[PDB]
Amino acid sequence: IQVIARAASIMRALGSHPHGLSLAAIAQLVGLPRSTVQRIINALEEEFLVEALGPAGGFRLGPALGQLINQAQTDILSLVKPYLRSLAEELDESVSLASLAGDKIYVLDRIVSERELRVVFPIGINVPAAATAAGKVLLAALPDETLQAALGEQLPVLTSNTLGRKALVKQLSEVRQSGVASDLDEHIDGVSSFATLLDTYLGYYSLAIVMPSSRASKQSDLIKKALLQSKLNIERAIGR
Amino acid sequence: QVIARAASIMRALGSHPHGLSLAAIAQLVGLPRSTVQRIINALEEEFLVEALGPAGGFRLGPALGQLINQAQTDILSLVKPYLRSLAEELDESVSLASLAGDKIYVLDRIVSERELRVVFPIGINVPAAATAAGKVLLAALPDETLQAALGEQLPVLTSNTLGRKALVKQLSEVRQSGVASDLDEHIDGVSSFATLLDTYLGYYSLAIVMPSSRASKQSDLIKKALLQSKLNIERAIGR
Amino acid sequence: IQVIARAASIMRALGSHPHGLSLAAIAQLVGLPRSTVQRIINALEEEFLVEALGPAGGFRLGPALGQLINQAQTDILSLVKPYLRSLAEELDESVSLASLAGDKIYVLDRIVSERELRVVFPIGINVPAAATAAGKVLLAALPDETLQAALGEQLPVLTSNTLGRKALVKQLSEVRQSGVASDLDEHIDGVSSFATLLDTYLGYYSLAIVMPSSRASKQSDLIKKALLQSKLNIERAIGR
Amino acid sequence: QVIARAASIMRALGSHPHGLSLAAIAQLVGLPRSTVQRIINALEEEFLVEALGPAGGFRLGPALGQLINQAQTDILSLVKPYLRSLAEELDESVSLASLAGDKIYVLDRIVSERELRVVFPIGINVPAAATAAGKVLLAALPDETLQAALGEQLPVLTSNTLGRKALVKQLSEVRQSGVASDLDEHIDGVSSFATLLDTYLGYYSLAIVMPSSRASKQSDLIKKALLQSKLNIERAIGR
DNA sequence: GAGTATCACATAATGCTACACTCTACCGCATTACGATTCAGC
DNA sequence: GCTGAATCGTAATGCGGTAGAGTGTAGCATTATGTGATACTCT
Ligand SMILES: [Os+3]
Ligand SMILES: [Os+3]
Repeated sequence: IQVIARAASIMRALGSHPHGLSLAAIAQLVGLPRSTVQRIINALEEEFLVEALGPAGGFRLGPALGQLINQAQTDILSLVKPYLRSLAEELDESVSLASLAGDKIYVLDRIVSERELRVVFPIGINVPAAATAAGKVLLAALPDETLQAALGEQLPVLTSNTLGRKALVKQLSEVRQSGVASDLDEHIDGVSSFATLLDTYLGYYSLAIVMPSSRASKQSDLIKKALLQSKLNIERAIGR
Repeated sequence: QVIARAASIMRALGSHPHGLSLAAIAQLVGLPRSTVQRIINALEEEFLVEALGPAGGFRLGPALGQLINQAQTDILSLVKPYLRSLAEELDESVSLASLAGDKIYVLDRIVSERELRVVFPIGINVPAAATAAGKVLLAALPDETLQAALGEQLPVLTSNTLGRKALVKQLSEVRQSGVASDLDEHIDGVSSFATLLDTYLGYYSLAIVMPSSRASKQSDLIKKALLQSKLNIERAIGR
Repeated sequence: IQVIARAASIMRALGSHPHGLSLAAIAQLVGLPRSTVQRIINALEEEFLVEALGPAGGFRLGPALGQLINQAQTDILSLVKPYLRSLAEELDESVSLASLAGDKIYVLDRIVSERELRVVFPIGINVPAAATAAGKVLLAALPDETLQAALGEQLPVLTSNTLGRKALVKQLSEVRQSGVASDLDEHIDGVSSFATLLDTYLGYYSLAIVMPSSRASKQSDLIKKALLQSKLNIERAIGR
Repeated sequence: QVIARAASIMRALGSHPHGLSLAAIAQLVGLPRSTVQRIINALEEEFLVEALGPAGGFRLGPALGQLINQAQTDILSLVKPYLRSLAEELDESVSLASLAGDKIYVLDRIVSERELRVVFPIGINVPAAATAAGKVLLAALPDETLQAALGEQLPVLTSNTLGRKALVKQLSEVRQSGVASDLDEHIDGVSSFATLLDTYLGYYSLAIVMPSSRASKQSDLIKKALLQSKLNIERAIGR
């Protein structure tokens, strides 16, 4: 139950240097004496959780891993839902997770709060990226290269607060300094949303709080710090 | 040496993807509930397993998946783009799969955004003797090894599944044409086509999996698409 | 624990004759002697679960009921989800509940099966009624009057199997004889769906199985009988 | 006389909409767990309560709601259409509410299909001293009873909520104009407007509840709509 | 530098056995609610 | 007639103790379990 923390640390090491590692290098990446690494590695190899890289110095990750993946340990739906319910429970504001498809984010899933003053929206609906905060965050994450493939010629305006390409980018340069994006009625009148980026081993996703700008004025600091905490949790559990 | 235990536990969980309880797990492996308990926690500490809600539940953890994008952050880190383009073109569900025993180890997939889609999880294991990717992966194998990989009555996952001789037959055809087909042999209603990827990194199979309603309609343009993709790829990693 | 079944039966009686009932009439609607009804009614009145209709003969339902409704015993979402999970668990085919809005049904909620060959669709999306089975069922439920307000002039075709107004109605006259509607690719190629009507105290809703026509050919009888059973269950628990 | 128990249980559940356990319930009422148990089942038999999933849970049952569409299948069975039309016209969330004590008993509602909507469950109880429907319902009340309905420091659910004199003031205005308004007095951000429904079936209030972003924009056209609806209705049930 | 075998020590894994917690079940005892009556006002 | 209300001797019925089939968790001896300096092997 405590030699395991060790073997795990080793797993991680081998995932950090997939090309192959000798037990020396392992002994360095973790403050565990050579011999210990020896024995542990042996056990792991025995259970096929690790492979020998030939007579040459090395031990890569084993097939057992793949042998084990089951009924989708890879579906950010069943993988993130827990944390969504968590956040939405903590704030009582509807939340959402969505991917990025060029210029439109895909509402992968959401949770609606049962407040008297609520904000409801579909799931599976393709919506404009530059328009929402989730979008914005998903957008900063992109390269200057693929950026323009999204911001194409002219942005389809949706209100009187929606932004143009000469102000959008302005914002964007900041969501790489703080990491949290914000849309104030820049999609729907009276509706604000606060998002942040989820850098998973599966990819990049958008996690946002969707709310009535009314309450949005009052609660800000707390909500941002929240989304950020949720970010660090999920990131620790499933990031890369 | 306790590791052995932890792992027997792992496997146990894996074999029942829907989830087990300390009780059930401890009955499946010959261990005491308290021991199981300590081990499960010892693993949940590392996201090697997951608690399954307030009611009784335990399943495998995320770390398990995380350590596979890392496992080979090579072939994935370069084939990913090609899979993207090819996934946008045909707009179907693309699958990069390697071979492990009589079943194919799916390294990566991209699901079509279409209404009627077809999914098969990352890693998901399906007998290579019934999926295109599988046939392809078998083709590129020593006439000596490929017989050993079939030392038992082949899987018969469906009705149109193949026999022994029947299989040995196509096994060459696919070597020649370079591609392989699957019509209602893995799952009644599904068809999948695949082409090899002779690379320096090994023998991988690039396949496309789709329903049958859209299969008969256009089988060729698919095969060609796949072949061009294969070419472009092997102009960067071939050997 | 068994005088309660009785008091309940009485509640029901009073809900069947909201204008007011004397204990005689109650004694008839349920095979329980006059005196018993006397006492029980008394207790109920005492807890405000029933009202006296004045010196004149009568006892209506009490305010306590309203005093009790809580956090929405009225939201077919949290009210039907159990039965959805039930059905989808039983068949492994994606299922759905949707309301009727004129000529478009509103996908209120669904459950997706994790089968290799799956059928996925949004939630909140407005889709054509005459096109889907859920629709069809929701449509039979309407009056010849409001019917035309839905079937307006010409139906927006979606494939080569979609029906026209001179064949639709043909079908419709039958979904009032069996109660279960069927759409075979009449919306999306390769996709069939089997629906039935849910006549709740909240209204009419559509409960359907959405599946790949492939499997749909094989499994039919069993699925229909299933949907029908689910129908009777939900109906017993929440119908009117 | 066991009924008393069952009902104390009911109330208990009601007071905690999120759900209780036999344990918790039995602690809230002075009853033994086993007794609670038997009673809970005795009610679940009648959908008067609901099991709340495999983990520990019990909440109120559907029958409770069912017995309200029946409770008064009159005013609902005739006002429903009007509420439909009026709900489609303004495209907002309409509310038919009656009065019970210092709070309004919502008989029916129809939620706007708009993105930013406002819901308040059927029956939901909110102090009439802060919602339009409430003000309206108070207006049509004996100058003798309406004082008794306010025998304590009025609810102060928000910031812009009203005082005693302050309230007694509007209480007449609404009698006159026939309508009543609510600006951030029930819930910061919400506004609601209401008109009475002097009927032979009693005094009901027809209201419309919406955010403030859309309130200031168009307050009048609303009031007028409501008034015409009221008229049409009371041309079929008025007195 | 790879990876491997050895062995004396006490650390660091074990699995008892008890807990807090769901909802459920049994099952004798006297407390409860039952229902043919009689009474009271319309 | 009907409303609904009040007695009152009977045993039936609703009680509530105390035990069970499940979750996951906590403490804590005892002794097996794994540990790591130092010395061995073969590019
Ligand atoms: Os498996
Ligand atoms: Os309440």
